[PDB]
Amino acid sequence: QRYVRKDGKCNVHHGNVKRAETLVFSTHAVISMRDGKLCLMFRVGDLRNSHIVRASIRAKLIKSKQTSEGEFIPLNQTDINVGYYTGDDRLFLVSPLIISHEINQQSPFWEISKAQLPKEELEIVVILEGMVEATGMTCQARSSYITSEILWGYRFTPVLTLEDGFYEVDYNSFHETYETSTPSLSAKELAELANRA
Amino acid sequence: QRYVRKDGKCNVHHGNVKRAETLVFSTHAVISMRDGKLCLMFRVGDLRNSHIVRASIRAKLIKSKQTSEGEFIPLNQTDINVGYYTGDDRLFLVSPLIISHEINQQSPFWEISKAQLPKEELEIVVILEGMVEATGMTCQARSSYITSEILWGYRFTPVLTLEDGFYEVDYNSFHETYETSTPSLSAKELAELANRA
Amino acid sequence: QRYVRKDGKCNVHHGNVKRAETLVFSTHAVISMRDGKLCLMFRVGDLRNSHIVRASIRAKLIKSKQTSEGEFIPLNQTDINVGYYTGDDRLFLVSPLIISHEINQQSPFWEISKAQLPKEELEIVVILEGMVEATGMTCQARSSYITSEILWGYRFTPVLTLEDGFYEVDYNSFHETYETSTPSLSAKELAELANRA
Amino acid sequence: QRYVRKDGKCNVHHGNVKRAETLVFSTHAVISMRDGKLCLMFRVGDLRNSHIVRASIRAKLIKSKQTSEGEFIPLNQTDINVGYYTGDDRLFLVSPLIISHEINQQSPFWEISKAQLPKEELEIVVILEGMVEATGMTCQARSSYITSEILWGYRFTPVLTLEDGFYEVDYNSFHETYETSTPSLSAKELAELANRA
Ligand SMILES: [Mg+2]
Repeated sequence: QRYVRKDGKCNVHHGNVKRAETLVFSTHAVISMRDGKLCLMFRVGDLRNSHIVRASIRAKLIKSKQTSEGEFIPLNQTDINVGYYTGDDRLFLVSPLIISHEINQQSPFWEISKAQLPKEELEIVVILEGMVEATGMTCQARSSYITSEILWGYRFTPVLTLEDGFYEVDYNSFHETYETSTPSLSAKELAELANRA
Repeated sequence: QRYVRKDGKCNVHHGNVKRAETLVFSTHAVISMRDGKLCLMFRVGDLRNSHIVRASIRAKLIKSKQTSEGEFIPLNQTDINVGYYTGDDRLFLVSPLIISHEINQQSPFWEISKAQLPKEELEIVVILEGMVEATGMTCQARSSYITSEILWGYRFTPVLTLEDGFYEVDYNSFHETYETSTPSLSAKELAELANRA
Repeated sequence: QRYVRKDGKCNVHHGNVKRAETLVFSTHAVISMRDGKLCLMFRVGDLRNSHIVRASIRAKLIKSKQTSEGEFIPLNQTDINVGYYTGDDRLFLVSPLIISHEINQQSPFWEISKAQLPKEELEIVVILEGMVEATGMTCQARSSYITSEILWGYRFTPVLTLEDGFYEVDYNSFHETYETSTPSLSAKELAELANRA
Repeated sequence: QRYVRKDGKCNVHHGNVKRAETLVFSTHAVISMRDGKLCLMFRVGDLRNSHIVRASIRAKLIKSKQTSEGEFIPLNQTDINVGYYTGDDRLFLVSPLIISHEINQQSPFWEISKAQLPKEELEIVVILEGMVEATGMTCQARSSYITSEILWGYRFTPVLTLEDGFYEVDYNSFHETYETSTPSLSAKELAELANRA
């Protein structure tokens, strides 16, 4: 049962679809484990009634900082890895996608535990760029996740199923998350413990 | 006998050319050895009566997976390497090109043998992006290869020859493949065996 | 107090705003320490009355050189790293940003000390590229810093504060710098000394 | 004496300027030493009466090959490194630039000596892409160097001088080359010999 037909069209139905511009980014982001790595995740959706093409996702952490020399930098900006090194930030965006940032040694979240998170003053800006297919007109969409909108120990509720030849997207579940057993340690300490043996 | 003239034009004739939109991607993909590496290959063609410019190729594996923590991800998407790291995904596309994905340790096909392949539930989406030369208008074309459309132990029939000052493309051979002696081991086991001595 | 609203708009006020085209690049660049690394920095601003989108920054060192084989290359051009490897050269440009080039072993400034700098015959060209949001029309802006416009031992005066729900930009401070305690050694010798113990 | 003014304009005069479209690529390419590395070089020029913006250069080697398994690939295409890894392929193109490909272990020219070169059946396609500044209209220009158009032991004659506040480009020298003392060994053997001691 193919997703993409030989003629370039998709066997996808967008069901239970709400203002279009509220189905671009999930209201919340989540942190939980995937294949042994702690990941920060958010969901992104296509434009309704118009497919987005040449799509790419980027993310910036905005967070005040002070250098060791004492320079205060208000709302310092730094790039959050969501696939730039591998080309995974170039999206094939038909049905909604969970974008995943692996919290590793290069992530600004490396040292942040479940207990520490709500004490942080931070904001993740997410930026989706691309082009309207039918128009060749460029577009950008943006949103953000402040500290309280990042849910530790949660995954996204899946939205995609296969029904009678159509891959069905239930947009009623676009924004929904559920709790799952998750460590409360920071990624750094989780790794250190795995490395012991 | 040059392919590209000093004036920027090409000495190429597009022969035996069929609906234009059926000569963008080969109907099938193939797996066989090239210079000691197992490769997954598909063929791509230019637009007829209009040269494509700023051309680039990308490929995504669509395949359901479950994380070790038990999260089911329907039709999980991951990028397949077709030249991003070297710039080889930026095409000079006049006569048809065989795009090659080397099956190495980072390839999602690394552990898949000839016997295992038909048991896999997967789909490779291929995406060609660029711009119509005469119009400066952007374009995208897409297709896909499901499991049964990937032929293990085959190469593409060449289409290009030199005839009286013209490089001749025989589009009668665009889609044709032929069988060739190929190992049935997975790339992983082929490598392990080469590494022994 | 969020910078970016869920609706994609920003809580930023551009205050005390002067010809728009004089608030694109700081008149001067500076060199000083950040978290133990010597950095060359310059400030960039958005377009007034029109937000710039898909923004990116690049920088070129223009400087005559002679190869060891004796070839003189007038105004040889080489790229200066301002984020290409990490994606940090892709800007989210609303309030003004300090662009930072870390002076490391790959920087053309690696061996240049405070005393040597004014003896150098060089020019840093800075190039901001992007697209006007409301128009989808592309744009480029350029400027440069000759030797005397690079200030060793200085930082930029911050411009951003939080006032009554708005992040306030004081463009009166866009161009201003202040002196700060800074080593006069070249980055190379600073590193060598840190490496001793 | 600055090249780029604070207002973004350049202090460059394009002198002794011929059909515009013949001053895009040098008729020939050259091979000679630069700072101990053997380099393949060609010259590129801006469009006359219209500055090119967002400019980038790429290069492809076209050369038939046979795999060790016996597959013949007519006019196989592979990317030639002219700055992709560092961003040096993104040009600031006002006065003509010498594009340099370092012949290292990853270059398809690594094993080719002065005596071997004329025996090779090959063609380097060069592709300049960008946008007309005044129009925001995209453009591409292409040319190529066959075997006999690659001159071993030559450099380009410089074109740029400083005269009364203007950097002067002498387009009479755009295409001219001169002979210089150069090793005749392949880059590979040159390196091996340097490595001995
Ligand atoms: Mg890149």
